[PDB]
Amino acid sequence: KFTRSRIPEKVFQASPEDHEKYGGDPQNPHKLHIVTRIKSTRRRPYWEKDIIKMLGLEKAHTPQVHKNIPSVNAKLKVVKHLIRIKPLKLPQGLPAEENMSNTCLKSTGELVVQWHLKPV
Amino acid sequence: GTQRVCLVHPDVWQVAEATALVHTLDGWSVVQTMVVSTKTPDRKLIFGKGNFEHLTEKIRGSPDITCVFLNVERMAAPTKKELEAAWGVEVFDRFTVVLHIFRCNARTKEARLQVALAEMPLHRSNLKRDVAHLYRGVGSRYIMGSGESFMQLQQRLLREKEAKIRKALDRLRKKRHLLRRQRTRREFPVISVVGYTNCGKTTLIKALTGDAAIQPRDQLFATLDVTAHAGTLPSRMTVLYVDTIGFLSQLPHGLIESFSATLEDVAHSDLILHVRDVSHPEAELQKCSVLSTLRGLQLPAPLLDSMVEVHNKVDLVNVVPVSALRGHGLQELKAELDAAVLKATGRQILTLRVRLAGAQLSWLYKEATVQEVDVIPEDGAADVRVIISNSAYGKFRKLFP
Amino acid sequence: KNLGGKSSGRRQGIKKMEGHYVHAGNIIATQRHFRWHPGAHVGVGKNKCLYALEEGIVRYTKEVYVPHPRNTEAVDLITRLPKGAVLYKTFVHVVPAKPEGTFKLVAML
Amino acid sequence: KPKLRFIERAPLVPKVRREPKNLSDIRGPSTEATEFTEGNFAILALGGGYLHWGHFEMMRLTINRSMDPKNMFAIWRVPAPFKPITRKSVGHRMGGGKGAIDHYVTPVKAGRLVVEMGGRCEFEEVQGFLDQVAHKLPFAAKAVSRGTLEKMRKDQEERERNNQNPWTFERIATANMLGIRKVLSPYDLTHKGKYWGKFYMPKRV
RNA sequence: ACCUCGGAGCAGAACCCAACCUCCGAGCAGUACAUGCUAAGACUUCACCAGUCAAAGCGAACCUCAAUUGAUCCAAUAACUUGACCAACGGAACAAGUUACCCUAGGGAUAACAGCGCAAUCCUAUUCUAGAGUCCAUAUCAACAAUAGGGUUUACGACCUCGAUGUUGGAUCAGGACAUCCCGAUGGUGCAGCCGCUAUUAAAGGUUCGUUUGUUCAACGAUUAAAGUCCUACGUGAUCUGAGUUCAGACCGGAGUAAUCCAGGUCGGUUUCUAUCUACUUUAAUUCCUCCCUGUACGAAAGGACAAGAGAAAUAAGG
RNA sequence: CACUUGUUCCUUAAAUAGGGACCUGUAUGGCUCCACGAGGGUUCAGCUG
RNA sequence: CCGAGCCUGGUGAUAGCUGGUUGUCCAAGAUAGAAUCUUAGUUCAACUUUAAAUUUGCCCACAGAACCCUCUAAAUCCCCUUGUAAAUUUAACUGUUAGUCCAAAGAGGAACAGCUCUUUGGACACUAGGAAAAAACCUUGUAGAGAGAGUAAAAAAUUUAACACCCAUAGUAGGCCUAAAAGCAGCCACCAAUUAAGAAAGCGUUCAAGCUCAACACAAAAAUCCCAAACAUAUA
Ligand SMILES: Nc1nc2c(ncn2[C@@H]2O[C@H](COP(=O)(O)OP(=O)(O)OP(=O)(O)O)[C@@H](O)[C@H]2O)c(=O)[nH]1
Ligand SMILES: Nc1nc2c(ncn2[C@@H]2O[C@H](COP(=O)(O)OP(=O)(O)OP(=O)(O)O)[C@@H](O)[C@H]2O)c(=O)[nH]1
Ligand SMILES: [Mg+2]
Ligand SMILES: [Mg+2]
Ligand SMILES: [Mg+2]
Ligand SMILES: [Mg+2]
Ligand SMILES: [Mg+2]
Ligand SMILES: [Mg+2]
Ligand SMILES: [Mg+2]
Ligand SMILES: [Mg+2]
Ligand SMILES: [Mg+2]
Ligand SMILES: [Mg+2]
Ligand SMILES: [Mg+2]
Ligand SMILES: [Mg+2]
Ligand SMILES: [Mg+2]
Ligand SMILES: [Mg+2]
Ligand SMILES: [Mg+2]
Ligand SMILES: [Mg+2]
Ligand SMILES: [Mg+2]
Ligand SMILES: [Mg+2]
Ligand SMILES: [Mg+2]
Ligand SMILES: [Mg+2]
Ligand SMILES: [Mg+2]
Repeated sequence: KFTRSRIPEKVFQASPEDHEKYGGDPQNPHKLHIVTRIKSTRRRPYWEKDIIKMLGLEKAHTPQVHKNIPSVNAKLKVVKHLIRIKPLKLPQGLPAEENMSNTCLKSTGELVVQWHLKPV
Repeated sequence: GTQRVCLVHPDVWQVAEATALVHTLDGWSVVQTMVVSTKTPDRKLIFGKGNFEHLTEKIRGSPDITCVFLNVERMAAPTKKELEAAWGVEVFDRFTVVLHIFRCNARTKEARLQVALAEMPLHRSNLKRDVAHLYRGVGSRYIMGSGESFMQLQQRLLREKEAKIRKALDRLRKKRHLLRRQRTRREFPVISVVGYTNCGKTTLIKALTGDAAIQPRDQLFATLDVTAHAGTLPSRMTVLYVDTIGFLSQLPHGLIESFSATLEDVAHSDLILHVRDVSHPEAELQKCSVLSTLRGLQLPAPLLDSMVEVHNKVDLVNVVPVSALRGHGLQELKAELDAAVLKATGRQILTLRVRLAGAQLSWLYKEATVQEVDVIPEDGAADVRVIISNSAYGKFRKLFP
Repeated sequence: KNLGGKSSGRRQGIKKMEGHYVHAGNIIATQRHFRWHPGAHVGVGKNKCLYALEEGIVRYTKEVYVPHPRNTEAVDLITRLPKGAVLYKTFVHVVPAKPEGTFKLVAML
Repeated sequence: KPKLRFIERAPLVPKVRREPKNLSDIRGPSTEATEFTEGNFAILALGGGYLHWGHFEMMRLTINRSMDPKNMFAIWRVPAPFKPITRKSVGHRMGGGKGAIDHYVTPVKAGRLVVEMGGRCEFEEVQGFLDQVAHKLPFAAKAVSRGTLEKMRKDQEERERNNQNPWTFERIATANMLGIRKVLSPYDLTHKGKYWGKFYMPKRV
């Protein structure tokens, strides 16, 4: 019978080689995930459909910010084959009230708080 | 597989023969014997009602009886049906039992084909019972399809199977002729060893040839394949003994005649050797049975006339008494076989003077059996006493004038 | 040749898993054999069903098994047990939540 | 008794209850009779299948005839046929109950030893007819000595260690990457893609 | 054969799971007479009906078993209570056969023919090297088995068609495959020659007439160079035939009380269609035999050739 | 007495067709074809697309 | 137009059976079983729709759910947090309850079927792209116009068998065995000479003899007619 898959915990224990490859320090982990649905929930189990709806990833290629916490991570583990997860980067820090209207999420995963649309 | 059988022998030795037949099955055990006399062998019930009721009550009272072996050549369909209904167990006759042992022992494709031909009558007899589970009540109301009914279709299929078997057996006969071509061309004398079942044909051939691969079994109908083994006679002549299938009495002729494809090697034999089991109480009946079986097989009349006889199993107790296992009269038997092959194959034992040069002596060695060579060095020649066939003599006369 | 075997499932098993608030009289688990044994504040019916004798929380534990001395089969099993061996069984417990009652001032005589 | 023992067609006490065809007994790697015992050569099953009394007779006759009894000995590493296989009458429509017991087989799983030979001989003397038997077996089989079996196991381990493919069936199946467990079987999590039905892919890493 | 109820696998771990699936069982028995009355809260066979457990309380002492059964109405009884192997077991209060004399509504939800899936069965080829073949696996075969291929048999499935896909054979015309029966070329041979056997290649051409039987088949007669295996809607009924099968009539044998039926035998028994569309409608031959070689080669004899040449015919095509 | 189990004879070159015998078992309503028949089979000779 | 006439009437007989069931537009909408003279139907359940009341609904952390059985699957139930916004209840209803393939666990069959039967899930009974055409495989879904753009899945790979050359005297025909059995029918031992040779590993001999060897020396085929055309070398 086809059932829900229990991912062994060893899969989610990064190695030093993984750290070097993907550029992430085990200490000081990132706070937020940018998650984009890159796969259709069609032809996938209803539980994956429901998890996608819960995470609010109904539209494909639409980034969504999520907490990097154990429960959200469990849901993302359930639907990990349909999504792309990246760490949200804040080169200029968190947006403030003043610059809340000038933000932009660049394809690199950086939320720039000044968007001038002018040459550097 | 496993069968406990009650041996019901009608009467008008044979019990011992039927017991041996049962034992041959390797899983069939005789658990009861009933010799019952009757004056009407041909009837729906072979026995008069007085004996029939006693047999029925005895059989049904005995619970170990899985089947009954009626020592009759072949029981008709009504007789089988009535006996089955009365005795509440399966009924087997000589035909069925012999057919079963033939099927069990048959190992070669030729033997399997021949026993299938032998079975064909059994399949025809049991057609109704073998197809009763396929009727499904379909016929005469379904308005389309071939006009053949269920039984007509089954009979057609059985006939087609029999035709296939007969075609295959004809091909086998052709192939056997092809195989015999070479031995016939090189003029090997052929002696076909025939006789009653279990009379010692295989053992005698083993004793004569000296082969060790020959395995004379204790069970009946051990040899189901016609096979040729070479041996040497006192005259240094090589003779080919053909071991054949044994014959049984009170058995349908068709069963054995189904083996004619492989038994035709007997017809092309130069001599026939009847192995009489003299120790057996019914040796005379065995002789009658085997002679009738050979006549049915249509062996050449000259060959049947020239048939030699050897009394095997003489140790247990005009001809040559022999003991195959002990090996008592083998040398004598070989002497008479030598004489018989000389007078049958048209081989002349003659002295022949040859110049000791030109390879005439080597030619004579290779194309004839040089019994002896007396050499005259003064004339530089040799007189060879040799057993030479007519063809070899003609070849020599032309080659070396 | 094979007749019968058409009986449906008894729908037996645990009705209240651990941590479930249970009111007095609730059936905790229905069983054909003694899978879970009665614990504190848990009663057994004629058909071996476990019902809550008090209002509280269901807890499943593993506790040593000491049959009644008149339970001949269990006593024989124990008599045949090697020294040092202790049987264990799963027991169902109801940890009562509310107190039996409170003392209230009813009249200031 | 150096020569190989005779094997009966069916158990002496015949089974009465028809039992389901649990093909799992053929499927997957073999966990029994996987190591040599009192012998140096054997026939290894590189696949799953059922051995009939016909196969047993073939093995017995060939090995007995081709061996040297005074310098070689052979022993079965597979039990006599015990699993009953039932066949209905020819021409029978579907239904009407399970068929009557027809034959007995012995399940064999890939990686198991079928016959084991030993004695004062080397591999080359026996590999010939062991390979004949293996080729005539119902499943893929190979005549293997202790040394050759260890060599092939070490070769498999070496291939697993030095494979340059970043992606392995084991990794992908265990992590459920791409959601491939929707297409795989629960058995695949332990077969690691090296087994497919009764077939054992040996080159598969 | 089964129809209701329970236990165990399938269904390994909360629950639940089909099967004309594998196995076991039940239609009670026994002990007590508080086997009394009441009452929170729960379970529940996937509905309902029904079935389960039960604290506390009154009253008393100081129920075993898995199933072990059945509603309403209606009867008997003063009442309490009792009543169906209603087992087709959610139970019509009480009703069987046969229909080819049949009819109607439908069904390709479902059979017969056909197609199609499958290849158990069937056929074929290789592999092993046991065994036949005097010796010799491999001239020819070939057991136990293994691996492949085909879709001609017997089957199974029920996917199209029951507001019709007309049915077995035969006539007529034939199209195609080659796994070749003959004619052609070649290798081997247990090929001395003639007959042969086997294998590779070859589908241009050909592959008979009759007695019996509806015979497709089969037996037989006479031939042939051969009288090939198949597929084509078991090719071909808007081209034909209807002898069988397979309507309504009637007998004989069997079954039944009978109607009537039967995988028994038989005598008789309506064969429609004027063509709208597609398609199509004038495209260097084979073989046998006689003679000669030659009674030669070959062969101990018996028997008996190739190749080359000559002559005769037959069929087919075209005139 | 009738019908059934097998063997055989005539008829044809050839017959699962037609006719005639003998041989095994079943079963006061069974045998007997004189004449007749668009009845069902077999056949000599002739005839003829 | 007689298995029982015809006409009229009851009569618009009845039909769980077939067929038909007529404006526009939007929205929700495929889902366990039980009983049934019942499996071509219906009632209840489940699902579905609408409106209303209320508050928890789904996902799910530990902890927890059996021995029989020695071991043993994917998993399941329960479940705070968390991500989400749905859930239960009330009122009123219909319709679906003759289903297909795919992956997986199995059963029956023959470890056949486009076969049949359960379970988990998917898809189809809805749009679109792809796998050639294509219900069930892969991608992808919420809908309009555009003569813009980035992508998803998405194109099969393979070509396979040569091989040693030279040389051989001999204790003896090792014993027993057997008529003989001589390296070679079988059993025992299997030593030993020549620099170099097994009391012999296969042929062959009735038996011998003659041959070697070891030893020195230096993949496939079926029926109307194969089936895009082609292409090895211009920088992912
Ligand atoms: N006492 C004794 N028995 C003998 C003799 N000859 C043969 N036998 C036995 O008779 C039986 C015959 O066996 P085979 O010789 O194989 O039989 P066959 O003659 O081939 O006959 P089938 O078994 O029918 O093929 C065996 O038990 C032999 O041992 C003899 O001279 N004396
Ligand atoms: N509960 C119950 N009712 C019955 C029983 N026997 C008969 N009845 C009632 O009577 C009906 C059956 O009628 P019948 O079959 O004629 O009964 P009977 O007793 O055999 O014969 P009569 O007395 O002639 O009616 C049922 O449907 C009930 O109404 C029974 O055993 N139990
Ligand atoms: Mg014999
Ligand atoms: Mg059950
Ligand atoms: Mg309920
Ligand atoms: Mg009912
Ligand atoms: Mg009639
Ligand atoms: Mg009608
Ligand atoms: Mg059909
Ligand atoms: Mg259909
Ligand atoms: Mg179906
Ligand atoms: Mg139409
Ligand atoms: Mg060809
Ligand atoms: Mg007609
Ligand atoms: Mg007429
Ligand atoms: Mg007629
Ligand atoms: Mg017409
Ligand atoms: Mg005629
Ligand atoms: Mg009228
Ligand atoms: Mg109406
Ligand atoms: Mg909508
Ligand atoms: Mg969109
Ligand atoms: Mg050498």
